[PDB]
Amino acid sequence: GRRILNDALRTIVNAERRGKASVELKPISTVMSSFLRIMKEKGYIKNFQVHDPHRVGRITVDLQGRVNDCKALTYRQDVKAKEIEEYTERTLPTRQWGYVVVTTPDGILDHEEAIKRNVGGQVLGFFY
Amino acid sequence: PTFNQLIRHGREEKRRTDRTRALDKCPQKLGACLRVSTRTPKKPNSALRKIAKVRLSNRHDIFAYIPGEGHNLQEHSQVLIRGGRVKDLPGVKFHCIRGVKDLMGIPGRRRGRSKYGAEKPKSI
RNA sequence: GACGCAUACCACGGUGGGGUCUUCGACUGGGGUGAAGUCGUAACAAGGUAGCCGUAGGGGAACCUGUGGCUGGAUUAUCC
RNA sequence: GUAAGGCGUGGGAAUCUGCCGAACAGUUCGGGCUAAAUCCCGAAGAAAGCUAGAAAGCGCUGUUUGAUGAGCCUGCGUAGUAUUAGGUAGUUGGUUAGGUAAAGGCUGACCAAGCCGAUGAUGCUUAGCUGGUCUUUUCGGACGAUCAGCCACACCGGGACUGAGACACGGCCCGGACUCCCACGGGGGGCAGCAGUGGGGAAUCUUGGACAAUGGGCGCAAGCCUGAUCCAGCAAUAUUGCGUGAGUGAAGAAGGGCAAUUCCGCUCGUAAAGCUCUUUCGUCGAGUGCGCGAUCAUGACAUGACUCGAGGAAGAAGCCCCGGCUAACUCCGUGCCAGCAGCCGCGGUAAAACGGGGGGGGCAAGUGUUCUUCGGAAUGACUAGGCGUAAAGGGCACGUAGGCGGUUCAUCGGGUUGAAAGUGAAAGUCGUCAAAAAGUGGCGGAAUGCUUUCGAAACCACUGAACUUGAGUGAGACAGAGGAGAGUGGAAUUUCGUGUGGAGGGGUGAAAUCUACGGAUCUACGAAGGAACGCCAAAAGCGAAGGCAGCUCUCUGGGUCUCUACCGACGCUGGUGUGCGAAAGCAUGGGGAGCGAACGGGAUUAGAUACCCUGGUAGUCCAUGCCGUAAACGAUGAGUGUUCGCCCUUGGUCUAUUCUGAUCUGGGGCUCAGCUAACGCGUUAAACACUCCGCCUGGGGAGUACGGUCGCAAGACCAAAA
RNA sequence: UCGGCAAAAUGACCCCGUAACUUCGGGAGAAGGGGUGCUCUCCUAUCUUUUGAUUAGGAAAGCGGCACAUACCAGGGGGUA
Ligand SMILES: [K+]
Ligand SMILES: [K+]
Ligand SMILES: [K+]
Ligand SMILES: [K+]
Ligand SMILES: [K+]
Ligand SMILES: [K+]
Ligand SMILES: [K+]
Ligand SMILES: [K+]
Ligand SMILES: [K+]
Ligand SMILES: [K+]
Ligand SMILES: [K+]
Ligand SMILES: [K+]
Ligand SMILES: [K+]
Ligand SMILES: [Mg+2]
Ligand SMILES: [Mg+2]
Ligand SMILES: [Mg+2]
Ligand SMILES: [Mg+2]
Ligand SMILES: [Mg+2]
Ligand SMILES: [Mg+2]
Ligand SMILES: [Mg+2]
Ligand SMILES: [Mg+2]
Ligand SMILES: [Mg+2]
Ligand SMILES: [Mg+2]
Ligand SMILES: [Mg+2]
Ligand SMILES: [Mg+2]
Ligand SMILES: [Mg+2]
Ligand SMILES: [Mg+2]
Ligand SMILES: [Mg+2]
Ligand SMILES: [Mg+2]
Ligand SMILES: [Mg+2]
Ligand SMILES: [Mg+2]
Ligand SMILES: [Mg+2]
Ligand SMILES: [Mg+2]
Ligand SMILES: [Mg+2]
Ligand SMILES: [Mg+2]
Ligand SMILES: [Mg+2]
Ligand SMILES: [Mg+2]
Ligand SMILES: [Mg+2]
Ligand SMILES: [Mg+2]
Ligand SMILES: [Mg+2]
Ligand SMILES: [Mg+2]
Ligand SMILES: [Mg+2]
Ligand SMILES: [Mg+2]
Ligand SMILES: [Mg+2]
Ligand SMILES: [Mg+2]
Ligand SMILES: [Mg+2]
Ligand SMILES: [Mg+2]
Ligand SMILES: [Mg+2]
Ligand SMILES: [Mg+2]
Ligand SMILES: [Mg+2]
Ligand SMILES: [Mg+2]
Ligand SMILES: [Mg+2]
Ligand SMILES: [Mg+2]
Ligand SMILES: [Mg+2]
Ligand SMILES: [Mg+2]
Ligand SMILES: [Mg+2]
Ligand SMILES: [Mg+2]
Ligand SMILES: [Mg+2]
Ligand SMILES: [Mg+2]
Ligand SMILES: [Mg+2]
Ligand SMILES: [Mg+2]
Ligand SMILES: [Mg+2]
Ligand SMILES: [Mg+2]
Ligand SMILES: [Mg+2]
Ligand SMILES: [Mg+2]
Ligand SMILES: [Mg+2]
Repeated sequence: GRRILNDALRTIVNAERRGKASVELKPISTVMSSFLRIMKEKGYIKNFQVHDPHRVGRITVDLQGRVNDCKALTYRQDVKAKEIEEYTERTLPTRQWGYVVVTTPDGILDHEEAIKRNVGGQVLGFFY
Repeated sequence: PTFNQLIRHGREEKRRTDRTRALDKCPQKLGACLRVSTRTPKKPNSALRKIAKVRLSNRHDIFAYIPGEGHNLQEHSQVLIRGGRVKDLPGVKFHCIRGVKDLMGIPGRRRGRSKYGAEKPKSI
């Protein structure tokens, strides 16, 4: 589901730079909504709603004008819990702001939370 | 290229020809003079540059420049040859080293004189 | 343990082909460079016949000519 | 030498293991080598005895073990080259015997036809591998020399013997080349051990001392061996080392250089000399040495070091550079000469650039020059680049491998992830302290990895049940120069015929060739024939591209719209391959109006192998094959998702409210953004992102040479180097 | 010697192996090599009209000689105009 995740994150970025209030995402997945929950918690989007997640899912996102770039990795990238911080140093362009989203056995988490819980996994992407 | 293309077919290096192939990755090579002559420079320069045709110890034939003013070279004189081309003269890619073997140094030279084999003048 | 000049294997040596390189060669080509020599003036301007591509033929030499294509040419108040 | 029988890393089973540690049992009797035995043979059960000097101390044998090594196997990782595409025939497997300490085509026989290879076998070239070394904001590149681990080799080939262990550097046998003796019958040798010598080379050291230390062999020890090692010698080869003084000094001495010849005229220059102080390093003379390396004892180094004394700034500064890049300027000489030069460039009478004087700058016991590596070089771009006009989109597709690609629920535990254990040799890198003063060590960290065990379950993979948004079908409506076949139409050109008619026509800038009184051009009617289809008609339409235009019919490919229809991720891209592919050209047979390479003639011109005119062959057309290239161009690969609008237009559908809106579908124009070296692009992007393929890496040489494949040829494709 | 004229040589079958070039048919028996007799014993078959032993082919072990296509018969081959 890497392609549709990158499609949705790019749709958000593109309508963000048009100054829009909301976007519609389709197709969606549970990975997409977990990425959006992490983005909403860090304040990059206002709110999001999931419609019909078990038949034909679409997501409405509420925008605020706060995200510069959201990217999904299109390749497999493993990271260990002791490896997360140096990866995030090399992956965020500012090396200060933004978050790397990791799929872990404890769930989909931002990179600081995954360091705190001492759990590694697969990098989904990042936003800043 | 894509990452898959780089996996299949990597990146080659830039291709650049050797400057001094006849030295055979040695710093110097001994030689014997075959013909001592002069050659005129490429325009816009104009002179009579003293060169020597030298057969090297690895049986390579080169043209080497004789630096400084005046020399004692003849046919069948031993010269030690170092790299370094002369920009006036195409096909001359080497230099003769002054003060070693048969090519004498230049006494009376006073400045920059270790490039011309000249000793320090003793103070009296 | 011999031992047999008994069989097998097998180095060197002999011999015939392959695979892959290499020395030399009468002669005959090509390229690069140069002060100035000979012949012309092909291209750059519509460069004096717009130029170029593939292909074909023709010519001291640049080149010329057909054929399809291109504009990477200039000029030139649409008209049942 | 070796490109995987090696090496790095992790495992395994089918083996052996002298000396060393620890148990148990034995160690009996004959014979042989001139003499004997711990030598050799025989019998039991395997053996072997010595020592009352080593009498319960060694040694041997058999059986169980620990430890250490060795053999064997294996997963993963580890060059270039496709201008090398097939390789193998004990080869791949099976059975049965043999061989081995041990699995095994290890090999005899028999049986089967396998095995390896486009995820690159085989061929060719190069190369020992690793820890590591140099460089570098991480990555990489070059190297694999010292030192350590593994492997291979020992003059070149081939063998085995002895042995716990070798197919053995200073062992044996055989063959070969070279070489030294020979009394001439024949023998002998192998520095890639340490020194050393010739030779090659730009270039690389003493034919040293001691076993004092550490390590090793033999011996119960005493000891003996040890060119292992330790330590001296030679070499600025390297190293963040130390020294060549510290102060003072104006006759601002002499002398040198420059100068309207300015301020002691400016400067060398407080520089020197002189005067006072201190003597590191080196020099010279002595003295203790269980100072220390070594201890029970033993010291090569050691003519050292240490300590004390003598002495006198004494013995110790160069090399490059000064036009710009790049810190540092004047005089004289020279006169495109002599010369300089890393690059750009200097020199032709006032040269800061050449050479000398004077002064100055940078480094400094060094400093320049050459070679070589990395950096700067984002100049092969993973980090981190590109392909409209600069190098670079394949002519266009289809498809193999490969790469990439929707949703939910459930299961699982291969990847992933957490912890533990094992391993990751030492040295080196990093941290830290102590030591030391150009020198050492300890403890950590790192070693990003692999194996095993036990957790987790989100993601990837795999399994099962489902979904419909991407793809594909159906039904119903359509549009179209899409393709192939078979028919048919008229205009015009040329030729021919028949009336009427009589002087030219044609052609140029001007002419002429040509054609015409055998009657042309012109005019009416007719005939023949080939090719192309006016108007419609174009920023229209269709096709993957190349391309496709009169009309009718047959057969046929694709596309669009609508659906409360089906189906259920069946998708995208695509190396190697396959197909299609303007025009010209080729082959065979037809056809031939017009046009027209070649060619003939007429002109122009200095010439005119051209441009202009006049004839005109191949060709252009058809049928069937070949070729496979174009400025095959949007100079823009295919696909997917997203991004403010306005004006047109192709083909549908819906809603209409009488004239328009809406939504798909392609085709155009303009534009907000954004992008762009600039020009410009802009929902049909060159925007914001992504997947997959092709291609580029300064110019010329060159799309050339060579080779292979293909073609009847013409040639085409892949495509270098000096 | 004008010239390998003449002569000599090669010669059969089975098996291995076969180049340049090519009009893809060839070249080709290219070239170059090995074996060949007899006895015994197995194996196979001969589509054995005396099938519990006879012929043909192949393995394997032996035997004799200078010599096993023993006489007779029976290609010389290659390169290049
Ligand atoms: K010089
Ligand atoms: K042409
Ligand atoms: K090792
Ligand atoms: K050897
Ligand atoms: K010793
Ligand atoms: K030096
Ligand atoms: K002194
Ligand atoms: K496809
Ligand atoms: K179309
Ligand atoms: K279509
Ligand atoms: K249409
Ligand atoms: K525009
Ligand atoms: K789009
Ligand atoms: Mg022209
Ligand atoms: Mg011209
Ligand atoms: Mg032009
Ligand atoms: Mg290969
Ligand atoms: Mg080697
Ligand atoms: Mg290596
Ligand atoms: Mg030797
Ligand atoms: Mg032994
Ligand atoms: Mg043995
Ligand atoms: Mg030796
Ligand atoms: Mg030696
Ligand atoms: Mg020498
Ligand atoms: Mg010892
Ligand atoms: Mg002992
Ligand atoms: Mg020694
Ligand atoms: Mg130093
Ligand atoms: Mg001293
Ligand atoms: Mg002394
Ligand atoms: Mg002592
Ligand atoms: Mg000493
Ligand atoms: Mg300066
Ligand atoms: Mg002057
Ligand atoms: Mg300079
Ligand atoms: Mg000067
Ligand atoms: Mg780089
Ligand atoms: Mg860099
Ligand atoms: Mg990149
Ligand atoms: Mg670039
Ligand atoms: Mg591109
Ligand atoms: Mg294209
Ligand atoms: Mg192109
Ligand atoms: Mg699930
Ligand atoms: Mg798992
Ligand atoms: Mg270590
Ligand atoms: Mg250390
Ligand atoms: Mg340390
Ligand atoms: Mg044609
Ligand atoms: Mg014809
Ligand atoms: Mg003419
Ligand atoms: Mg003409
Ligand atoms: Mg004509
Ligand atoms: Mg092309
Ligand atoms: Mg075209
Ligand atoms: Mg419409
Ligand atoms: Mg549109
Ligand atoms: Mg661009
Ligand atoms: Mg493509
Ligand atoms: Mg070509
Ligand atoms: Mg060729
Ligand atoms: Mg004759
Ligand atoms: Mg004859
Ligand atoms: Mg005869
Ligand atoms: Mg028989």
